[PDB]
Amino acid sequence: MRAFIAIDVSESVRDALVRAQDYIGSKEAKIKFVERENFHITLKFLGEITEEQAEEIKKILEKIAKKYKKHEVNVRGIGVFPNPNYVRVIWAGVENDEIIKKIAKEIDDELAKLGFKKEGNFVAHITLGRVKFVKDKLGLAMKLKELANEDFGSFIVEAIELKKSTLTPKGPIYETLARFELSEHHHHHH
Repeated sequence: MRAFIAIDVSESVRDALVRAQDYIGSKEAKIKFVERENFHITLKFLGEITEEQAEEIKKILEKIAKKYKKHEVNVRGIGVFPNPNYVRVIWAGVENDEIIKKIAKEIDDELAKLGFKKEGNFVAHITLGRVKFVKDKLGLAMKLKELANEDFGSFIVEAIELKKSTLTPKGPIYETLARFELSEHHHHHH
């Protein structure tokens, strides 16, 4: 029941991150990238939850997402950890996401009562993949510098999407729990 609310990343972005990955590849370095429809920006991590609480979180969102507006941010820049010289976890960085920052904290601050952890400092990042083993060093940096400014795109956070994650012996499972779509359903016919 690894619930977690994220922000839909229109193709503009989704495809963006992919463009960078394709250029990277796991030729020399071993990096297990994440699914395309899994690059959703984690707004607020909840983790384990009860079928009874699952409803609580929703209520809060219905209010918070109602007290906030839809700002226009941009996704650019990528950071590594623990440090460049030694990259172990690849993650992207979002531009001025103040609005998304004050919100992430507000959503948690409340969850603290329902029995959740409080995240003092919020950081909007998106893990692309973890590094297992690599032989070519230069490549790592040579790229980090290229994809360091490579613009991915921008968008506006209007509606919110709540997905769930559950790891199993057969593989990682992903199921939706809550979806707040501002615009009426059947917006565009695919």
